[PDB]
Amino acid sequence: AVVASLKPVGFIASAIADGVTETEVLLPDGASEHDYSLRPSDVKRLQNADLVVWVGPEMEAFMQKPVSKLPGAKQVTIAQLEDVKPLLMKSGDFNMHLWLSPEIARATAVAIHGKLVELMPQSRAKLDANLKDFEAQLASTETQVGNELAPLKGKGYFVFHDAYGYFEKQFGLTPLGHFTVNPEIQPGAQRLHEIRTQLVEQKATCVFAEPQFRPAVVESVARGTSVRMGTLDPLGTNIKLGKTSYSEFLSQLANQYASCLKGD
Ligand SMILES: [Zn+2]
Ligand SMILES: [Zn+2]
Repeated sequence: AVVASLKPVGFIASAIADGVTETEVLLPDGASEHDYSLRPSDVKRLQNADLVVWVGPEMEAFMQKPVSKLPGAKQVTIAQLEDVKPLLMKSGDFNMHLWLSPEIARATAVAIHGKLVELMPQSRAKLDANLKDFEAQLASTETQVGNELAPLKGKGYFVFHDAYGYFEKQFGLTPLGHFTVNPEIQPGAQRLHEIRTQLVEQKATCVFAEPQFRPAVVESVARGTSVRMGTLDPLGTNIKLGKTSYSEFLSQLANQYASCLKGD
C-alpha cells in the first residue's frame, strides 16, 4: 500500500494509486496533525509500505524517525520537493499545511507517480492515466472553487488555527486572522478580547471552528455580536479515500467557507 500521514495527503495519493495499490492513512479521523503519537500498529504499516507520503519534519514530527529509516525511493517528503520549495509561504518558519495548495498537490502527484512507476513498472500505463485524470479533475475543481469563492473575497473572518493560508491565497480569501497557531495551546482571554474587538471594529462576517477541537472559545468570541459561526475541516474527515477525493475535499472546504460567509 501507499501509506500517507494525513487524510488529505491520502486523497492525493489515492488519485494516483487508484487501480494500482491501496492507500492507507496514519492519522485517524478526529485526530490533529499537531498532537499525535504513532501507535505500535502505525509503525508496522510504515515499515511495510510500498511508499510513504508525508509533508515533512516541520509538520508530522511524530513520523520523522521511522520515515528516516526507509529508502529515499520509498518516500515522498512533500516539503522537501524541489518543485515545492519555491512555493513555500512564510504567511521559524514556513507554513507547512501544504495539502491545501493545488500547485503543491500537483507537485505531490507528480512525485508519487514518479516513485510508483519505478517501484511498480507493471502499472505504468494506469499510473500515467491516473496522473492525467488527476490534473483534469483538479483544474476543473480550481475553476469551480474560484467561482464559488469570488463573491466572498474581501470579507473578514477568523479561523481556529493557522491551517488555510495556501488555499486562501490561491482563491483570494481575506482572513483577519486565527485564534491559535497551535490549536492545543488554548488562547487566553487577552487575546480572545483582541479577536472580538477586531470582529466588531473591522466588521467581520464569520468565525470558524474545527471538528478536531471543542468550539467553546469560538462560540464565546461570537457571543453578543452579529458574527456568524461556521466550521472548517482542514483534514477532510467525512470524505472517503478514492480517485476523486482530493477534488471533493477542496470543494467541501470551499462550501464550508461559503456556507458561513454567504449573505452579505
Ligand atoms: Zn494544523
Ligand atoms: Zn499568527
